[PDB]
Amino acid sequence: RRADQLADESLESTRRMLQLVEESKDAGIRTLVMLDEQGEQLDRVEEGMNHINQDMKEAEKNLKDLGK
Amino acid sequence: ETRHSEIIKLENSIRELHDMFMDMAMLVESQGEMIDRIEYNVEHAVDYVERAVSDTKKAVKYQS
Amino acid sequence: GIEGVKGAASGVVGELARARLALDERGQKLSDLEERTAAMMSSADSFSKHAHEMMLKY
Amino acid sequence: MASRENEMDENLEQVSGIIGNLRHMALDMGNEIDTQNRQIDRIMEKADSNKTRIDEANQRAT
Repeated sequence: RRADQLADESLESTRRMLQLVEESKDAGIRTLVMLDEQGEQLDRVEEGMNHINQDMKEAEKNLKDLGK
Repeated sequence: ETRHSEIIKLENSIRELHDMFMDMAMLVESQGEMIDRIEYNVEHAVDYVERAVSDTKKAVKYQS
Repeated sequence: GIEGVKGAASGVVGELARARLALDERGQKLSDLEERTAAMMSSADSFSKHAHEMMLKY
Repeated sequence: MASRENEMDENLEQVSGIIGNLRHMALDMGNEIDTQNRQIDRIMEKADSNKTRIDEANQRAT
């Protein structure tokens, strides 16, 4: 009676829970995919920094060969 | 009324968890836009420095 | 159970909160890095212009 | 025994299982963010060093 109204509210709560954790699962997977892609971008950015440093050694040598 | 009240306590915790996952996804996406712009700046910086090395090398050639 | 599941949920909330705090730091570091790379880029742009002008004199 | 009590229980078992997966994801997220934060620190130091080095060569060239 009241017990049926409450058992129904409990059931519906468990359905909402299931939806919430399924959405959380989809968000978590997409987040991890983004972090992985962003990680490869940072690897490229660091590679770039290292390349600039090495190029600058060559530039410096060239300026010295120019008497500068 | 007891199982009902405890089930509700559980739903509240799961909603907190869900909302944190949703927030984590949004923040990672936004930060990714900033990384796109850092990467763009770095690619253009690399190119400018490569051009500079090449041009100083040519100036040495043209002396030498 | 209900208590066991509630405990597991709480557990995850705590672990994820630690990751959230780290993600906040990453955002602050990224904003700083954007400024630093924009400045590095500007310098590289100017150096390239000057090296180019230099090359064209000989 | 009953379809209502049965769906409730099955829903809670599915939820329990997925939470275990969510826990595993939170671990990997924390590990990846921590490693990237350390990498960003290195990148930042390299950015400034590069800028200094460029600026100093640029003065020989101006």
